[PDB]
Amino acid sequence: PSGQEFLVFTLGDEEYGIDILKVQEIRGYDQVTRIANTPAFIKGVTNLRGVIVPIVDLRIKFSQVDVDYNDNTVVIVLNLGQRVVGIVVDGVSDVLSLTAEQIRPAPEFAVTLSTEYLTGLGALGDRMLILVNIEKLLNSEEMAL
Amino acid sequence: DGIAFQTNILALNAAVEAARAGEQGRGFAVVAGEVRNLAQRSAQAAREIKSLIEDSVGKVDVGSTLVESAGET
Amino acid sequence: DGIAFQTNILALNAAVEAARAGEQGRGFAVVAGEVRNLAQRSAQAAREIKSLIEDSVGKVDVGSTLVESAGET
Amino acid sequence: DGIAFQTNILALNAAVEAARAGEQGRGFAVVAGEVRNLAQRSAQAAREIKSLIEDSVGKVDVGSTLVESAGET
Amino acid sequence: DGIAFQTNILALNAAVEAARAGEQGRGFAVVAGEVRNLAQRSAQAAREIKSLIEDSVGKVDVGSTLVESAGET
Amino acid sequence: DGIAFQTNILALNAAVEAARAGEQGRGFAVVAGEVRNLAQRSAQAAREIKSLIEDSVGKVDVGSTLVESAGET
Amino acid sequence: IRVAVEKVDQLINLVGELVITQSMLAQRSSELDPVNHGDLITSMGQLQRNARDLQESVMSIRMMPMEYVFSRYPRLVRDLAGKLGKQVELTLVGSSTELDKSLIERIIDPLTHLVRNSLDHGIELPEKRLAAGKNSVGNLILSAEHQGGNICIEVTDDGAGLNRERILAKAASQGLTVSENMSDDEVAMLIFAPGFSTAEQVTDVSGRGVGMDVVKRNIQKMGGHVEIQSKQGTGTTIRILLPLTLAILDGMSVRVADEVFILPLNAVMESLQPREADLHPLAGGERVLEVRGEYLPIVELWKVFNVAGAKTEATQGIVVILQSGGRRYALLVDQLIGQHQVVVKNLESNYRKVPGISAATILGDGSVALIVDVSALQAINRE
Amino acid sequence: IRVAVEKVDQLINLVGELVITQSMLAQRSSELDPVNHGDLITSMGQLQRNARDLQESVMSIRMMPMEYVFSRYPRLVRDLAGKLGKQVELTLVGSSTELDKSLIERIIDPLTHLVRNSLDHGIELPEKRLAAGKNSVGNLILSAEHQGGNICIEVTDDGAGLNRERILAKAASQGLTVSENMSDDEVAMLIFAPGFSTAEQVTDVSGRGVGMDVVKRNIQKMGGHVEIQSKQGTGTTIRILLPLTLAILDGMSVRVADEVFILPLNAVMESLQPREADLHPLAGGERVLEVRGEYLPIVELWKVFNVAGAKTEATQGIVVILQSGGRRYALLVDQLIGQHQVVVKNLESNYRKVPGISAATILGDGSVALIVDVSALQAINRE
Repeated sequence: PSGQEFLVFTLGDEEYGIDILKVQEIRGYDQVTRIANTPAFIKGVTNLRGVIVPIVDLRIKFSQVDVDYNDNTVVIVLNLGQRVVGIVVDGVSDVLSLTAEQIRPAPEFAVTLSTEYLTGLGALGDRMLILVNIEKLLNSEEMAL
Repeated sequence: DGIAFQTNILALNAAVEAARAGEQGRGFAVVAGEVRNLAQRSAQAAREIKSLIEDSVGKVDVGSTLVESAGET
Repeated sequence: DGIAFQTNILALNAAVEAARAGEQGRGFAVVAGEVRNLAQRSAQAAREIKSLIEDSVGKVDVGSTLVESAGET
Repeated sequence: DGIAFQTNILALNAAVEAARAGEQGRGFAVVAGEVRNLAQRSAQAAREIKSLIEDSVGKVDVGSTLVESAGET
Repeated sequence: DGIAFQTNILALNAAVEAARAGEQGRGFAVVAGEVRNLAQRSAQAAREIKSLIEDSVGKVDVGSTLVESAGET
Repeated sequence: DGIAFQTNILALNAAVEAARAGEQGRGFAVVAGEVRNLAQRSAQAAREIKSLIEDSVGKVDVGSTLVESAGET
Repeated sequence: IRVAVEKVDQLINLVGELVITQSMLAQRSSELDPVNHGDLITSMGQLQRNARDLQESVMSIRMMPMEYVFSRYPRLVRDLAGKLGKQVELTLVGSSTELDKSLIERIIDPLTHLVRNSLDHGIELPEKRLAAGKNSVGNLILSAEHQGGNICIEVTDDGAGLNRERILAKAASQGLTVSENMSDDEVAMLIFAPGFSTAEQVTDVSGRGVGMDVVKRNIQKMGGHVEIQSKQGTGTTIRILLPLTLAILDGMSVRVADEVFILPLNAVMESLQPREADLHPLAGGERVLEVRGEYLPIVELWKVFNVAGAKTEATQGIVVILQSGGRRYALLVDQLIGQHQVVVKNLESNYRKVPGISAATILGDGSVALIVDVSALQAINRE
Repeated sequence: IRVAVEKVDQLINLVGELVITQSMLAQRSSELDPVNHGDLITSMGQLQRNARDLQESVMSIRMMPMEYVFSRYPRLVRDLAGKLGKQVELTLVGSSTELDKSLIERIIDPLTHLVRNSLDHGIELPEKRLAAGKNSVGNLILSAEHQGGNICIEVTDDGAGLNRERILAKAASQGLTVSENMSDDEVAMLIFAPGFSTAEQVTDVSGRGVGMDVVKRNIQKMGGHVEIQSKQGTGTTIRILLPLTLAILDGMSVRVADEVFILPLNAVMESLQPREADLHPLAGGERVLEVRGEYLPIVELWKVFNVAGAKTEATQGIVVILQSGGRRYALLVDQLIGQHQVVVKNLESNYRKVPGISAATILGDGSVALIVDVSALQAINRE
């Protein structure tokens, strides 16, 4: 198959990647506007150049113990259809082209977690980056209740 | 060093914009490669200045004991 | 200062490619401007370092005169 | 200063030709705009040098008066 | 000197744009040639004024050398 | 300061009543706006008096120290 | 010249963005503070003056005859009257009047409901009318009139009107408040109440929905005003008044701590500073405020919306009186920022099941202010 | 939705006032000098960016099909061809192309004149065509295409084309310039000349007038470009290019003293700094400038418009080469401000007998700049 390009980033002292085409902007994390009684995944909203963007907690979703504005300093702004949303992360590394051959199965035993959500591990020089299906994850997790 | 870091992060964003532009982005991508190279080089030059500052301040620390000796002799 | 000037030349080349790429080059022009601003910031910072170095050198010459005066007392 | 003024006018003429070439003149237009900026900067640089020469000539007049006073001393 | 060198680089870009416009770039080539000629002339003038400053500063050093030599006699 | 705050809230209540009475509320709305201004002036003037009181009782501390000093001198 | 609807709606969105951009420029200009204040104020005032004239021209372009709405009514009225066993004649006044194309699309659903209410409940049977002593044929009047930068659209029948004693008896039977202390205006407000205007059949919510609450909400989402005037045996007059606007709502802006809330200005009765004497801790553990010898429940804004208050239990805030149908309650806030007209922004996916807030708006440099549903907030209080 | 034309023309007038108000704000902001330059430039750039999108949207709203113009041509062409003894068939390309309603109302008179020129002078008699060895039936092609922010409208025939030798012989007979030194471009420019394109019958001036000067002026008052490409025996192609804009003219802005003049950009050939050697005082008392070995009359701007100069007879200004038909002349000015696109303002009652200025525009804080008529200015010089 044709090569696939990923934006590579850090969360919980581990390395992850997502689809390049769905990424709009990469910006520094600054204080989020809170709304009461919201599901734990949603931090709140922020304003980017006049536009209100939802901000979501990737750290709680992946069961990571990192602290809000202390240990996470970057927001990656993602667009799916008419929905724009920022994922909170430690930082961004580089853009990486991966062939399908160098994508290894995810180690996780939970069925749709290790297939539909986790695409696999990208192997570069025996270093692994966790490839995440952000489109499936946002469409499923936010609408499950 | 912060400006050099900001330049590298801007270059990373610029590379994605060049990729989106496709055929039209090809020359801009080559320029972005040099921007990455200069961002690294600027940081290296700044580090060479830090090494000279450390050596110079080391001379001030050596000089301070000599100045105290000059005060006594 | 040379690296900042070279970075300004990279910004000029990016601006020429942005102009030739038209509508698809609209983002390239913003990057070329921002890179030029980062170069301007680097150059201005370098001039302030040069001024502080020149003042520091003058203090070193005065310190040399003071120890010479002490040496003759 | 006179050369800078010729360059400044040449940039205006170049811009009209670039405008006539339209979409295919856009890269040439960037060069004309930058040259127009440089010509204006060059005139200011010439004025500052002329001001420094005027101060220097005044200092020589003071220096001449001082050496005559040294002759009377 | 940096403005003259930058103008020379701009002349190369103009010459390339004239080449990239081919048979419709002949008027661009005339402008590129004039800017290139102006850059050569400004660079020569910059060397002459800098050399004249070096000779003039040399005369100040010769004059100060005479004054100290008179002082220590 | 309290009466000024009450005047400010009463002006806000008056603005709602003016909005309710529509074309008959237009003159009353101007009156409410000026009453809102008078509340701001009253509060501002009260704070300027607080600043004067804070200086004045500090002058009494200084005066008390000077009078005490006059006693022991 | 004839154009697509989407293009002229996009022009409205763009001139909305221009107004937002102008506010952003004003906020930056105020922070920057330019030296020549009169020159700045004159320049900004000229820009604002041009912007208002430009908006008026865009709205003037969007004008379309009321005839497009009115023309469809005589066939609908005659067949519907025949279905319900009535004899009715229809009078249409002001068909030549002008209003926005989006208003023309949005007005048909509530106007049709009002027309059905006149042909059903309002206008009696022809024998029944003859027995009363009036003409056997009913009179239904739909009138449209230009009013002060708004259009006023009036539905009037010669019916039996709204029986006030029956409404009061239903209110008394449910124990809503004392019938003697209900005004004619409060009785008119009760008509639009969510629990008092219920449809017989249960079905999923719609803009084409049944009931007076749906009518009130449809008018609110045109930024309009609506009122009901009625006399027993004379008939009912309902007036709908529509500005030239987007989804903009007239509100009262309030804070508790730094948290910003918007109270709809049609649901605000009055506002006041409460004294310690008039604050009554009546039995059940729910505080009461006395206003004019009337006992109203008093609710703290931070507590009911589940947000962090500023640590003050001392009596020094401002209390705003709100009405849900015929029932008044008092809502206590730290500060009032006053009356404002605010563009209404969707809550979208995150807030799917939130009940007390129907919308949001954006203030200053990106601050979020939450638009309260007054009857839902009363429902949260009794939860 | 369908709307009045005057309202959408008013929206154009108002957004023109917005651009003027933005320019006034920019001039005052530049004088004021806010401390945070990047924040100011960003804010002003965002306002400008919104203003361009808003203008583009307003222009997109004003779009109507070219079918409204084109659909009237086949009856007109067939009857007109019949009157002139021709056999001609009409091809219409790009009827579904889109352009402004005011362009539609202003293109018909020059387009009709071009169509008459093809059916009269361009396409020969059917026997004459058969004798030439080409189809007896003429081909007339009207084509419209969308080109880079403009619409390009092209009138092409399979006629006899324009006879260059005959045009040169007429120019030589009047003594306009040497025939050898006239380029094909200069010959094409000569077609639109006011004294070379004259009507047979004398009557009062009109927008519906006869002659190529009227055609060029009608296009100029839409802000458009127009060119003529022609080959002897093949036919003539005339292209009219109309931009997405108001009554705006592309100009070159110049000063003599502080007096501001605008030279139409299409009539500017080139501009240069004269040297003393190339300035020749030839007999008759009229100065000549040599450009590329060609002698051109040189005229001082302050003298010919009767204004006070800056007291300078020394050579140090800039000379602009202007062409009237096939004749070039050189116009000497103190300074160039450069190429500018300027809104065209009416002179009105005061200046109704003024011959060399056709319009004015307003610059900065109320400065007046005068729009030169190049052919009229040549006529003033020879008065």
